[PDB]
Amino acid sequence: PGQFGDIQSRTPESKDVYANTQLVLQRPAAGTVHVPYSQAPSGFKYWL
Amino acid sequence: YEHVTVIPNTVGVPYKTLVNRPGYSPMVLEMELLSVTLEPTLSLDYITCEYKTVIPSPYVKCCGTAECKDKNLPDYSCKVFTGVYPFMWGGAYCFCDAENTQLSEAHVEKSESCKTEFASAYRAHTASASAKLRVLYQGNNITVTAYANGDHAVTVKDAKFIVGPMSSAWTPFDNKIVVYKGDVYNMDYPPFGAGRPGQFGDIQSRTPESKDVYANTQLVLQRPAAGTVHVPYSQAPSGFKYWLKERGASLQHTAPFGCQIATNPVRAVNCAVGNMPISIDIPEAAFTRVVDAPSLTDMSCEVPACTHSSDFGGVAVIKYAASKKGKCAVHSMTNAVTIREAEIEVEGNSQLQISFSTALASAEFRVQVCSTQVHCAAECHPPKDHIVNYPASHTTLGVQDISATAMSWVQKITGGVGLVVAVAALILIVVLCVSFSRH
Amino acid sequence: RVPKARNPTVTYGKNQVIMLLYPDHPTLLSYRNMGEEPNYQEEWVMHKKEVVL
Ligand SMILES: *[C@@H]1O[C@H](CO)[C@@H](O[C@@H]2O[C@H](CO)[C@@H](O[C@@H]3O[C@H](CO)[C@@H](O)[C@H](O[C@H]4O[C@H](CO)[C@@H](O)[C@H](O)[C@@H]4O[C@@H]4O[C@H](CO)[C@@H](O)[C@H](O)[C@H]4NC(C)=O)[C@@H]3O)[C@H](O)[C@H]2NC(C)=O)[C@H](O)[C@H]1NC(C)=O
Ligand SMILES: *[C@@H]1O[C@H](CO[C@@H]2O[C@@H](C)[C@@H](O)[C@@H](O)[C@@H]2O)[C@@H](O[C@@H]2O[C@H](CO)[C@@H](O[C@@H]3O[C@H](CO)[C@@H](O)[C@H](O)[C@@H]3O)[C@H](O)[C@H]2NC(C)=O)[C@H](O)[C@H]1NC(C)=O
Repeated sequence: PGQFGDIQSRTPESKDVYANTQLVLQRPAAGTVHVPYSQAPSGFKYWL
Repeated sequence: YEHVTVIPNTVGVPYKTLVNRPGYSPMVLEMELLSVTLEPTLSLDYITCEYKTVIPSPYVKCCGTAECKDKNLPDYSCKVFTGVYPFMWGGAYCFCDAENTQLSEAHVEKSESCKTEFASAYRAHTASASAKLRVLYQGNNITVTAYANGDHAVTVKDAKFIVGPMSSAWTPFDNKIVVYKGDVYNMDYPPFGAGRPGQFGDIQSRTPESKDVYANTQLVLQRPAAGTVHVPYSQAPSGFKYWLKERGASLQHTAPFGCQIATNPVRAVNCAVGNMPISIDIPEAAFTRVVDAPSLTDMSCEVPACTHSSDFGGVAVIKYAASKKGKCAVHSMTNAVTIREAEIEVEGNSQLQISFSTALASAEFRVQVCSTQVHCAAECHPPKDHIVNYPASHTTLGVQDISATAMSWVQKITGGVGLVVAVAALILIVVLCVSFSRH
Repeated sequence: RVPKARNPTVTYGKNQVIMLLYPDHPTLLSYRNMGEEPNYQEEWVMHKKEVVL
């Protein structure tokens, strides 16, 4: 996660996607309907 | 029956003690400190908060000279400037072309935001410790909360607990404390009436409602600009805001021994320093005669696996023959091995499994179950996981209960060197005896 | 209301913790020993950073 290669695929048009982004769902805040999560940002952008 | 024990101050780690009353079935009590709270006695000296500089309107007196009388306000100053020609939006203030004077006066007083935004300077003298304890009494989980000065006794299940006093007087607070909202800082604040401009304590007051204000801000009036009626002044900015912008890390993040810090009231929580004595009074009714409790014989111990990790990495299996079905206490006979189980259910001829933790490379210990002792021995292997999130359940190894079963190398080398030394000493003794006999 | 930073990516080594941190905004990272001498240390992280403690 967070590095080059966090999401990978054999070819751009392929539907086989491997993703290891450390996606953990978090408890929503009281009185709200949002869906919070703690996810490592895109490793491709950080590489860029 | 009165029992005296000592447990380390570590929070969240259970410790087991053996209530051994001969002629009665032994009991094992598991006590765990949920929280140790140190609440010091605080004496307030003063509170520091943002000041406000009250500047009345300037007094422009033309064809005349103004004078000001010295007043006793906390930091009060008057200045009369000559040759001023103030202007309004319409025109010049008055006909008088020269010799006009402007009296400008200013003083300093506590801002009303002092009702809410302030930092108190306390003196800390002594700490009154309290403790919350989880006790495994006869298979039941009971929670008590009691002062840890050795004075408060708490009764649960007809059993009396006296907790403390703590063996160490260490506290994360030194003599002078600064409390802002929830952050406690350990700072040598200046004494009242000795504050300095542009720093913590420039403006002070004994109580938040006290009208006595000590202000030292170097408030100096300056000549107004030509053709303007403003009142300029040179003053060191508020020391409280300055302190806020460079507070640094509060004790909540830098206290030694991993203390947590809370305010309102100021408390130091879960300081793992020293240890804690506990005295326990158990009724004679709670004990059980040995003839009634199960007795175990033909008892043998074998350890299939041992891993000296922080968790309970070792497992032991004990073959036993129980005279009758019932519950029985299990306890360790050594301080280097900690047993997770407190009591087991036994019946007939069978085997029982216990979990234990240790730091020894070679685990050689003894286990007491219903006053029957079994000697367990095993070779333990190190774990592969480097870091864990929980404190070690076993005690550290010291200088006596040390080394592994492969210490026989030390014995062999010591024996060989001692044999060489003995041969040399024997030769020397023979030669000396020959020389002494010869004359 | 103040936010909570993302969960750091944690790896372990011999007496070492290696944390990879992804802050959205300048985030304060501090650490201390829990023994006799805390040896408190702190630093502000403005960008993604790997710290060995
Ligand atoms: C926003 O929120 C903050 C905090 O939540 C509020 O601040 C609180 O305001 C309260 C109202 O004043 C404070 O309560 C009292 O304030 C007294 C002001 O004079 C203060 O003196 C009191 O403290 C004394 O009593 C305590 C009782 O346990 C003692 O522990 C303490 O040491 C003080 O003891 C005095 O010591 C001197 C020293 O010799 C003696 O001469 C006195 O005789 C002693 N008095 C007593 C009774 O023993 C008491 O705290 C409250 O403290 C304060 N909060 C904090 C953290 O300080 C704001 O008001 C709130 N904003 C708004 C708008 O409401
Ligand atoms: C007496 O209390 C101890 C300590 O637990 C404390 O008291 C309990 C009443 C609960 O309030 C706990 O939240 C509290 O910390 C008990 O030992 C603990 O029991 C719990 C559950 O009984 C164990 O949790 C389980 O652990 C396994 C293994 O990891 C998980 O798979 C489970 O999902 C669950 O989380 C915990 O490990 C255990 N701890 C120890 C050190 O033994 C004890 O059971 C209890 N006894 C009685 C008779 O009430």
